[PDB]
Amino acid sequence: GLFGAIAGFIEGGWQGMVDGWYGYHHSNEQGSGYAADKESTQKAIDGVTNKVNSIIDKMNTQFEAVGREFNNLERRIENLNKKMEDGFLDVWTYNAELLVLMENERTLDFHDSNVKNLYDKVRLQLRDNAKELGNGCFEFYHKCDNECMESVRNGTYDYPQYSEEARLKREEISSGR
Amino acid sequence: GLFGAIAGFIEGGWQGMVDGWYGYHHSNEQGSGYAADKESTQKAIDGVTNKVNSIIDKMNTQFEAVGREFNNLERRIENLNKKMEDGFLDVWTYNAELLVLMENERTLDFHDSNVKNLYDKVRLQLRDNAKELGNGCFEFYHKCDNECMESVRNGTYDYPQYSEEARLKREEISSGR
Amino acid sequence: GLFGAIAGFIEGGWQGMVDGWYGYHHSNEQGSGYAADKESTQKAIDGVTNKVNSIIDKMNTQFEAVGREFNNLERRIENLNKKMEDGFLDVWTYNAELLVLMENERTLDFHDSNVKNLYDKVRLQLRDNAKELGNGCFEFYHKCDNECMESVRNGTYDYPQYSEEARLKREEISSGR
Amino acid sequence: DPGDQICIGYHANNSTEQVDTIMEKNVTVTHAQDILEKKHNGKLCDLDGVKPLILRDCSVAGWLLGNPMCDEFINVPEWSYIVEKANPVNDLCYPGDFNDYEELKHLLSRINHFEKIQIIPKSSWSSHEASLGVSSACPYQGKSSFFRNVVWLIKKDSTYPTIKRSYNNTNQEDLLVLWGIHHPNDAAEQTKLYQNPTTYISVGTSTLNQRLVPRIATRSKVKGLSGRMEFFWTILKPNDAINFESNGNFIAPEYAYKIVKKGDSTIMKSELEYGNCNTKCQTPMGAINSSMPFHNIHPLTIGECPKYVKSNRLVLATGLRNSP
Amino acid sequence: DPGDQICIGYHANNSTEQVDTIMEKNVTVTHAQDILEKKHNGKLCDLDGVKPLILRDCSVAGWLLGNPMCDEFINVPEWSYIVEKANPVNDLCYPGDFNDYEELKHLLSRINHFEKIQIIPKSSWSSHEASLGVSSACPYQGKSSFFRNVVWLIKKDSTYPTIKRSYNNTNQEDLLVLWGIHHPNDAAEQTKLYQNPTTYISVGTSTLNQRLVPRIATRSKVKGLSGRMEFFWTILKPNDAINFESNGNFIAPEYAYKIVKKGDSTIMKSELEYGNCNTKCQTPMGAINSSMPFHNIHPLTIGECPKYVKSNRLVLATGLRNSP
Amino acid sequence: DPGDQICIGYHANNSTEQVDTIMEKNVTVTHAQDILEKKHNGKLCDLDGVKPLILRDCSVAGWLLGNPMCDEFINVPEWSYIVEKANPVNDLCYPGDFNDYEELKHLLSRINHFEKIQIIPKSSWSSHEASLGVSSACPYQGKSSFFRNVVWLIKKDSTYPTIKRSYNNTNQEDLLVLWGIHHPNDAAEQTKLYQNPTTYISVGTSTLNQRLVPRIATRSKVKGLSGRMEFFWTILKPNDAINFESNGNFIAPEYAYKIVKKGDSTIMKSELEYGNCNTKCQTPMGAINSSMPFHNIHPLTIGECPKYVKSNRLVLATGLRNSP
Ligand SMILES: *[C@@H]1O[C@H](CO)[C@@H](O[C@@H]2O[C@H](CO)[C@@H](O[C@@H]3O[C@H](CO)[C@@H](O)[C@H](O)[C@@H]3O)[C@H](O)[C@H]2NC(C)=O)[C@H](O)[C@H]1NC(C)=O
Ligand SMILES: *[C@@H]1O[C@H](CO)[C@@H](O[C@@H]2O[C@H](CO)[C@@H](O[C@@H]3O[C@H](CO)[C@@H](O)[C@H](O)[C@@H]3O)[C@H](O)[C@H]2NC(C)=O)[C@H](O)[C@H]1NC(C)=O
Ligand SMILES: *[C@@H]1O[C@H](CO)[C@@H](O[C@@H]2O[C@H](CO)[C@@H](O[C@@H]3O[C@H](CO)[C@@H](O)[C@H](O)[C@@H]3O)[C@H](O)[C@H]2NC(C)=O)[C@H](O)[C@H]1NC(C)=O
Ligand SMILES: *[C@@H]1O[C@H](CO)[C@@H](O[C@@H]2O[C@H](CO)[C@@H](O)[C@H](O)[C@H]2NC(C)=O)[C@H](O)[C@H]1NC(C)=O
Ligand SMILES: *[C@@H]1O[C@H](CO)[C@@H](O[C@@H]2O[C@H](CO)[C@@H](O)[C@H](O)[C@H]2NC(C)=O)[C@H](O)[C@H]1NC(C)=O
Ligand SMILES: *[C@@H]1O[C@H](CO)[C@@H](O[C@@H]2O[C@H](CO)[C@@H](O)[C@H](O)[C@H]2NC(C)=O)[C@H](O)[C@H]1NC(C)=O
Repeated sequence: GLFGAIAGFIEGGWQGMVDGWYGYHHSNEQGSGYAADKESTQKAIDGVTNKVNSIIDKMNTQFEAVGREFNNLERRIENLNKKMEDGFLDVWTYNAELLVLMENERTLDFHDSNVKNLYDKVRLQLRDNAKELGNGCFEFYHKCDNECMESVRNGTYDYPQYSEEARLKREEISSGR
Repeated sequence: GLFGAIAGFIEGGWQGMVDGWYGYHHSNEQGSGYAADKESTQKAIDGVTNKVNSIIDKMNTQFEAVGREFNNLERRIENLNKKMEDGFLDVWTYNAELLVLMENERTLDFHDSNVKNLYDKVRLQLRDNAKELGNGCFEFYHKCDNECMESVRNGTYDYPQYSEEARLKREEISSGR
Repeated sequence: GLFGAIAGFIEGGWQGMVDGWYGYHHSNEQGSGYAADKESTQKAIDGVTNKVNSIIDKMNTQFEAVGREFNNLERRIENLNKKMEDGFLDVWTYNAELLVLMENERTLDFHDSNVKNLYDKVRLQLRDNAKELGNGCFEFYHKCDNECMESVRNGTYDYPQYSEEARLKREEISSGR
Repeated sequence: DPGDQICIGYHANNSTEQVDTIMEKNVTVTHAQDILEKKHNGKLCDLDGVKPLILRDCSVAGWLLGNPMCDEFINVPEWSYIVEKANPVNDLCYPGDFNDYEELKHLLSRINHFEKIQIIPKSSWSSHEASLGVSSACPYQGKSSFFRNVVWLIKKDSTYPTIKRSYNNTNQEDLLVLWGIHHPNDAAEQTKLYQNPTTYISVGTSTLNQRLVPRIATRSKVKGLSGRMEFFWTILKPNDAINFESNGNFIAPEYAYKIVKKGDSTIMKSELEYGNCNTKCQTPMGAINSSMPFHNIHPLTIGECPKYVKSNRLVLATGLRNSP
Repeated sequence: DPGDQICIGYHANNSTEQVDTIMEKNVTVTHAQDILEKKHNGKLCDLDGVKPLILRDCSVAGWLLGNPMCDEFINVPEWSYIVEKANPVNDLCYPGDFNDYEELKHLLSRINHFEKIQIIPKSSWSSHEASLGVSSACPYQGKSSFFRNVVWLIKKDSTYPTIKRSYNNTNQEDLLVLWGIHHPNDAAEQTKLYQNPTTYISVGTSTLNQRLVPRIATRSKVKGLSGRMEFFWTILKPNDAINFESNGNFIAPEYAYKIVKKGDSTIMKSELEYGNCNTKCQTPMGAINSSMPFHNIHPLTIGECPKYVKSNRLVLATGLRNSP
Repeated sequence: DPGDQICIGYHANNSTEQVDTIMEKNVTVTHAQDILEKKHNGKLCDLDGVKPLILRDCSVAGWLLGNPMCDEFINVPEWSYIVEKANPVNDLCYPGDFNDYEELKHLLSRINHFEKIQIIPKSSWSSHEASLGVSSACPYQGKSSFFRNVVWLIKKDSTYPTIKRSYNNTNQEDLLVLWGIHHPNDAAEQTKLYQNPTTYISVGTSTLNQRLVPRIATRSKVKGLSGRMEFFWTILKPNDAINFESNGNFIAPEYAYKIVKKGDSTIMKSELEYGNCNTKCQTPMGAINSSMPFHNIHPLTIGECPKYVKSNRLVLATGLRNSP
């Protein structure tokens, strides 16, 4: 996809997040698990349901074929008649197919732009208190329990609070020992 | 938005930047103020004016209904005539509404993609001479007055010149005093 | 473009990279040269070729004008006939012109989204084993020959293998000689 | 040693739905939504409440004039839409022409009910022979007969005195009225049937001004006959009167039609017969019962229906891309 | 202590303009652009310079043929477009028909001006009665009268001698000519009025070859009358001649029309009357004065106009999204 | 000191192809693809194998009826499509009228070949004068002549006894048959040419029932003549018989046409003449030889063609944005 997240730096999706489209996998001393991002999954549901209704709704009025019968010396407008009704049947078929196709692309790059936007939400919260691994995961320079994992999830995460324990643990790895 | 800048990592827009769409708010030793980015505001005016004229111009020629009148035994082609002019009126209604709908979304991600792209104009100019806060702001590791802030604006910002003072203040904060 | 790469952080493209759309320009002790990325160049070709065919294919059937003749006192329905066949010629002219215009934009920002995304495949492989120069280039913290450069190209790049020599070279430049 | 970790990822599952895109075909995704209805039930149904008028081997013309072979339709109930086959067998049994017939079929598309009424009593033809007017072109059951709603008058004794008959539509609805002229083969035939050699049929309304004359000619045999019948029609406005005067070759009316419920209807060309069901959507191919916004069964549908398109596939992508 | 800082941001203001998008409705943005004009002035105007021809309670048939009640229109100025009500009262005062009338109206849509000319002087009728041709269906003001541009000839003394009359178009422009035939109620009326019992009307052009005959029939009374008038019309080419011959039942012309300026025009159906204003765009419901590319007033417009669409709203997004 | 480097970049070259986008015009790119075919060869060609039927200064009417000047077309080869000029010179040489001529032209667009056949031999006219039917309007080369496929009969000695003639289509294909009526200038002329003053033409089929009567009037001279010819036509179904009876003013047939190969065809309006080439795609402006999906030559094309659009330019962008 256009934003390089889906089938990109996060290669593969998680079979186990059965309660959302986008989300988290926390991992501390207490254990690990799946937690779905509550708000962005809803933000995508609304954009897609609004889109689906807008496509059906746009084809609200559309050409309606009518039966007309013409006699033997009315051959000309008989034909005029036909090329016309067909004429219109074609225009609206082109419009339906080409619209679905176009908004299929835009549906996918919405999901893609969203994953890449949740990853950069976390990235600018933590900064150097964690190490960016490159596979879409973050490894902390400090100790983070389950109510701390929650502070990153709902956006509460406090940087100055853990920043001292992180910068002293960064200093330990600079030395090598 | 698709690029995560507008209503994203920069939460809120500035009531006080009244002379451009995108811009800066510096804050150094001498004080602070607003200064708008010169090319991207113009890069956007051109993109919007071209689109507005492109939509108006595409619809410049479009079906025009004409009055035709038929008698008591021309019931069929009377009806043929009606459904035809109606048919076309509907196609062009649809072609119009749907073009705006579509280019409105795309209008917004031009504005969004422009903000996020200007933030990375500065991020790859300063690099490690300043600290990325995550709220869309940079805090310098060196001293930067008013003709130095100007060099970041127009792209003149000199890295090797300040990299000495910054790498020494990075050393001061690594120890923790 | 929307993703800020082409005519963005890589100001200018390489006149000399003839065997592809996107690629690399390496520089070690053994020398320098051009190497085109084979999989991203090939995936973009498939995406453009499918688009060119979808466009020609959608205009598969579209209105075909027919000759009809009417006499001196069939003036009325004669006009019905002109305005119909003109009408349809207009619908399809608009549809062709506007589809190209729209899909021209999405073609350029596909190339733009791809360049920036290949730059992030490399940046997330090196991390702190290399310094981001900001001009779209990387300057290594270790010694990397041709069998090492190739491992970044095809995605093989080994971080822990070079990370020791790198963290000692980061520490030496921290000192300032 | 592993330091604590947090990861960002997206949904995946066991879905094999495929969509298409401007650049990629058959992309498998997490969730999809089809909007095209492709299935119908192959039958002709009632429409909500209403059973369609299904002419079997009859035509609209055969019905209205009353072809003997059409008796199944002598007094129909109210309908929802008429179904006529593409090439009906029992049309004008005695060969000729039904004037402005397509335009009439057009009127029928907005009519839901008739009421046959007598406007000139067959017994009333006291000084002519109503009862000889019968042809082998027009056979009941090997019995040769005639159209039922019209009457082929013939000379009585030796003479055919001038007919003057009129009927004043005193109902509050419109009256569809039909009549016709008979064109013989030669002078000999003319004088045998009607005695008077030079003849006419005049017909007046507040809007009609018609004077018909027989057209003697030598013609190919059609159904063994060389003569022809030509039928005509009008809407007789409420409180208006129609007056017939004739002199020979007159096919007079007896029964007429009061247009007595108007509304949506169509004439549906279809080979099918009555399917004993019910829909809210009918097609000349079979009925549809669906919530889909789109179908591709047949462009000419009646009732509350999805919009016709010509595609064999319209599927939306709603969910997200499924793992490579 | 704050170390030096720099931030990047975007514009905001006090604007509550809302646009729409395929995925999101009523999105409030910094700047908007409406492209649909929705207001007009409920009045019928001049079009640039020119005042429209407004037939009031007149029809096009009534004007040209010369209804007594239509005298206001005896010599119209050059117009910009004609306006006719949906069912005008002053049509054919004496009941009958205007032949090929819809097509004639068609020509009018490209004609901006006539110039009435006399082509057969009423005084020239020396051996017939020009002045008995008068009817109670055709009332001037209680004085019973007739159409003005034609003349209903009647027998003089006891007889109606054969008419042979002609006019050669020596003008450089085309000539619209009108005439007609009268259909009596019975042989008696025919012979009272024209003496001759069997009659005809022949009409020749370089292209016309017409021979009409009165069509006696017993009919409904319309406006108290049972007889009918049927009117006909032709274009007489420059330097071509028209020739009438008749024998009874002739409605002769006196005046013709030269098509003298052609151009853009329409016959516009509207109930309205003259609004004493002026525009560059007119609608049967009012004039539009606008810079917008689009309007939603009424699809049948004349003049320099925005393009009709059916929308309630067409608004573009130009600025960026405004803060929550 | 330079530490080792790796850089990411993209293609550029010296292409000056420019494309457009909704927001930006004349954008220079790396690779482009034109999809609009804009050039044709200005000529009228054969279509795959077949040479079009090109009437030069003829009309379809003049051909099928046999205008002497149209003799170039007495026996045509099979065609792919007919080309007719906008205003052919040799139409109906003796002035008059062609019934339903436009509908007949409509049939021709699906006919690729006729076979002229004799259906009533000019020599068979034993008791009338076949050979006097000749006019100064109908010049062979200064020799005044007539249409070739019909025959203008005349009284012989002093009389014109009643014609009764018939032809039975014993072929398997359909038969286009033509005939006509002669409208003289006065009673004097009528009796000079045909003796009988009261005359008629009857024509009977399994489906025709026509009795035409000459229509006397005094008319403009057209090409020195005031009289008129009015022509008529039918399709005679296989195994059907047509019978003419007349009495005067009859323009009889000699040759009829069997419809012998049907298929795609058009009547192409064009001024052009035969261009001696060949294509798979023909336009009244010239032939097209192209692979493009789109052309902008002319909307009326016949044969294997790209789809018409009205664009001046249609170009896709395929490569990437090119360096300043
Ligand atoms: C067919 O029968 C209808 C229905 O009865 C007849 O309509 C009626 O005609 C009489 C004339 O004999 C009208 O009487 C008139 O009444 C009005 C006011 O009521 C007045 O203006 C007149 O002076 C006259 O006395 C009567 O209105 C009318 N009925 C209706 C419902 O309009 C008619 O006579 C018959 N039609 C024909 C063509 O014979
Ligand atoms: C109606 O009257 C007009 C009067 O303008 C007549 O038109 C004229 O017709 C005469 C023939 O009688 C033409 O005279 C001729 O001159 C031409 C050369 O111009 C020559 O070829 C002939 O030998 C003849 O002498 C004359 O051209 C024409 N006038 C104009 C202005 O074109 C005509 O007689 C009447 N039209 C009809 C249809 O009766
Ligand atoms: C024009 O000529 C055609 C072709 O010769 C004629 O058609 C033939 O008509 C005869 C009757 O005269 C038919 O013979 C009959 O056969 C039927 C069944 O086929 C049988 O039921 C009868 O006893 C009768 O003897 C013959 O079938 C028919 N030929 C074809 C090929 O159909 C006909 O006489 C002429 N058509 C017209 C309209 O004048
Ligand atoms: C889309 O998936 C189907 C998988 O079968 C293919 O579509 C077509 O369907 C038949 C059988 O249903 C396949 O055998 C053919 O490949 C297709 N038919 C034709 C006439 O082309 C197809 O393989 C897939 N499309 C793409 C572009 O991969
Ligand atoms: C979009 O905003 C409008 C403005 O209120 C809403 O449309 C309707 O507006 C009328 C008054 O114009 C109100 O009475 C209603 O609130 C609306 N009617 C209906 C039937 O909804 C509309 O609610 C807004 N749309 C969305 C999706 O928020
Ligand atoms: C688009 O590019 C072409 C490049 O020339 C321009 O198109 C026009 O054609 C002539 C010569 O081909 C140019 O010199 C003119 O500038 C153009 N004519 C007109 C009437 O504008 C044009 O410059 C470019 N389009 C725009 C809008 O600048």
